[PDB]
Amino acid sequence: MSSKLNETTEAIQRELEETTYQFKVQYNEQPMSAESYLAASLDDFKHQFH
Amino acid sequence: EFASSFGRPQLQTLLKDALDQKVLDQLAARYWNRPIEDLSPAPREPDNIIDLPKADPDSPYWHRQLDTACSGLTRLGVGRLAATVAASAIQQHVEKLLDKSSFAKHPSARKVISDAAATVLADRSYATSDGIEISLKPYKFDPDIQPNEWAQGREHVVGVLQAELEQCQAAMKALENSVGGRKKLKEVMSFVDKARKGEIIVEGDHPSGAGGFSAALLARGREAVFLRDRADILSLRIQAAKSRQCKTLTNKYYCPEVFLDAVATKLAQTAVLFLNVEMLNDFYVRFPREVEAKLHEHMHAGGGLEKFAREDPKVRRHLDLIRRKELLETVLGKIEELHRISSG
Amino acid sequence: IIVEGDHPSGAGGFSAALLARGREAVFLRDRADILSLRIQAAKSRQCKT
Repeated sequence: MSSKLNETTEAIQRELEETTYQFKVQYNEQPMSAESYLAASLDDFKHQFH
Repeated sequence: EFASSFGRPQLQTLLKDALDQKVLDQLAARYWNRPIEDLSPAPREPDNIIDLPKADPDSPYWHRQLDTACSGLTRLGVGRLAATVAASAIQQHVEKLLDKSSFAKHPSARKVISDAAATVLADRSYATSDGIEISLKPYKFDPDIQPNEWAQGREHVVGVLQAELEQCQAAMKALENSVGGRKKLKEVMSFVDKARKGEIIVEGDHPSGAGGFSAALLARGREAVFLRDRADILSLRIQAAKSRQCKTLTNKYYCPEVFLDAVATKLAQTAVLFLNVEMLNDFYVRFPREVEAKLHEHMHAGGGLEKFAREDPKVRRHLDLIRRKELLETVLGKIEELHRISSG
Repeated sequence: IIVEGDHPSGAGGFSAALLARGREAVFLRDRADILSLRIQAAKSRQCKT
């Protein structure tokens, strides 16, 4: 395990790189939470109701 | 000479080609027909491409189809695609120049030059890709299409689509001549159409002989039917792209071909500017320095100067010839001196 | 030509049913030709004795 630890660590850093890349190209790095989604959709509905 | 030759519109055509095939892929995977594998009735999917011009303008299916098609085209690694395309292009030009150069022999020195170009392009690749994605960030959100861009995409789609059609028809006709008569392949096509309808059943997962047709003949008939349907769809979409309804930009969901081609041209050109600056100039400046440094360091570090000499048969014998002559001359000089020191 | 039986739906450019009907047709051909020749020979003059 200790031997494989270094190579695994470097590979994990890389896939952290690629996950970050997909986060950049497809969602433009927009942070998201459930509460933000709910609040935004509620305001959309309130504008429609207005 | 090459660097003075290359420039930027070459990169424009290079990117527009990769993105042209991207357009064909996205459009074909979202709209056109899927392959025939067996001889069972296929249930007819509810919405079909033949009824697109005469469709309800607020159709969630066609809207969702064109929308996921465009978002799929834009949220692709267009930065990394442009960077790798320009990279392979530049490196290939360097390799051809190397082929015609004096380094046809000495594959080690040739490899040093090639690897120098490759390592420079690899060093600059990331900055070019990320910069291209950032510069394209405004056109990912709203690739708003101007009527002139719409016209350009209109004229390009006809050619791209008809080329796809000609490839399809030439393959069909060659299939006919291969199987035999056009009429005979029409017979196997009629049989596969019959089995595709309820008219006839075969109950086979791998049918060897049905209606008098061999296992290979059935496969050739299914291939023929797929080619037929794809040809009809292609011609129909060509007629649609030449239609009057696609001349205007307001029918964007009715003309997916023209819209997707417009987005492709735009993304290609704005990505191409940043590509030429960030990558092309960087290559012209770093490449000569890297070549000289790596060649000198290769010769002296690896001792490959002596091997560079040893490699060509002509210069090998040349560098060998000189010392032996020098030795014999010095020998005769010693004898002649011997006679002078001792008269007899 | 030789064929294997991994795909019993289509063999050659001919369907499975067309192939079967062809085998029956060839057998009928050969046995018919033999039968007619043997009838005319049994009616021949050389079979008189």
